[PDB]
Amino acid sequence: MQIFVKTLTGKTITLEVEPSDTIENVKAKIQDKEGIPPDQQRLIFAGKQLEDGRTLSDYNIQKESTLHLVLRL
Amino acid sequence: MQIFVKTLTGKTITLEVEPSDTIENVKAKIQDKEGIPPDQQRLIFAGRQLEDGRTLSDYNIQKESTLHLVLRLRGG
Amino acid sequence: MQIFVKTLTGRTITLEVEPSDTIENVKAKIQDKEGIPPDQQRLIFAGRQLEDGRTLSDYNIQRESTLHLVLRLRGG
Repeated sequence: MQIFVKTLTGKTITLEVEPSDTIENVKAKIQDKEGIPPDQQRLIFAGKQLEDGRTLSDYNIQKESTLHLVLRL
Repeated sequence: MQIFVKTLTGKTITLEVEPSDTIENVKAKIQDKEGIPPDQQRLIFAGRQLEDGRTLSDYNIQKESTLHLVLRLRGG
Repeated sequence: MQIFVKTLTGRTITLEVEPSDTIENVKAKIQDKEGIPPDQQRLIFAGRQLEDGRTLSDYNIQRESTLHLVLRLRGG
């Protein structure tokens, strides 16, 4: 499924992640496309933070759903 | 070293700790003075959140420094 | 007044500025000593970004305040 991730700076990026894929894998993909280490990423969907050991299905993320990516120290 | 913490109510509380004090350690002092639970205390310094396990030295906090105390709003 | 500028690792530099000093001017001081382009300088404080055309008085910054200097990369 094609997803759209947006950062606080407004930068948008299109990624291809499977519906049954874990957040851990998503972070790795972001590190590939953007170059931002997974341990520096923080995904927030609908105001709810996304944990690593969970699937996109656990957050009911539909197609074309805006995912927010902020900083994580 | 005296620091100034701005509460959510807009109250500037003055605390006395050491540079080697842990972030979460000072939180207890906020509860002893104001009564805000450390678990509800979200401290952010210059746009960057302070890790409870870190110290004031880690963020170069000195006397007269002001701390932004925000609400601990998590993913709901 | 002297202000503290924190990087990321821990290195904190101190620069003296005026109360009505513009952010773009402060960036120029950092570009001189540290040698970092102001266009790539992302100054964050209180959880918000400081605009170049704004003054220190605009954000209500006091003396002896530590700000965080982040890198402003322009990719996608």
